[PDB]
Amino acid sequence: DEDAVPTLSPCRFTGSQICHREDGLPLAHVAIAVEGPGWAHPDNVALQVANAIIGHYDCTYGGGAHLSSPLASIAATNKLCQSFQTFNICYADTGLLGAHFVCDHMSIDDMM
Amino acid sequence: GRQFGHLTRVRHVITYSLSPFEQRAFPHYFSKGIPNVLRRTRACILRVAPPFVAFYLVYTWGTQEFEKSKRKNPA
Repeated sequence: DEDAVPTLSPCRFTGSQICHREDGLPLAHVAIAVEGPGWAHPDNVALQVANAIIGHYDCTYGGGAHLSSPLASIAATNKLCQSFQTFNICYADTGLLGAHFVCDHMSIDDMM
Repeated sequence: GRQFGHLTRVRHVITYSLSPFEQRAFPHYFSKGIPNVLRRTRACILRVAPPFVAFYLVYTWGTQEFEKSKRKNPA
């Protein structure tokens, strides 16, 4: 031990966009998130509950129209995606909270 | 017509952007700003300016000839 043992410095969350346009690939991938609090924070539980309500979807799920989650349900009936998943990624004092989806070029807007 | 998603084919182009709430609306406004307007001016004077002075001149001469004409010495 002794000298040469540093801690972790906080990481500024920015909030921006990176778009890698590539019309050669057949389905678009999009990932959007706000800054979450870190591992320690008590409120990761309420976030996970809300995320669960939104849930996830995939084109192989049985139950389309009748799924509880309105996103899932509207996505299945209107065929707005191939898959989507909410997430709550945790790091020291920060995190990414949001969702990721995969869809046809003409469905990115409705999906968002 | 038109729409988005049916415009044209684009590949291999990344676009980094930043939220409007994280950047300034007027970065080097006077610093980079004024040099640019001077540069834009240089680029265009020789194409915009001349026609106009030709009129400016034709205007002042045209007025002088007219007013000086309604006067007369002998005969």
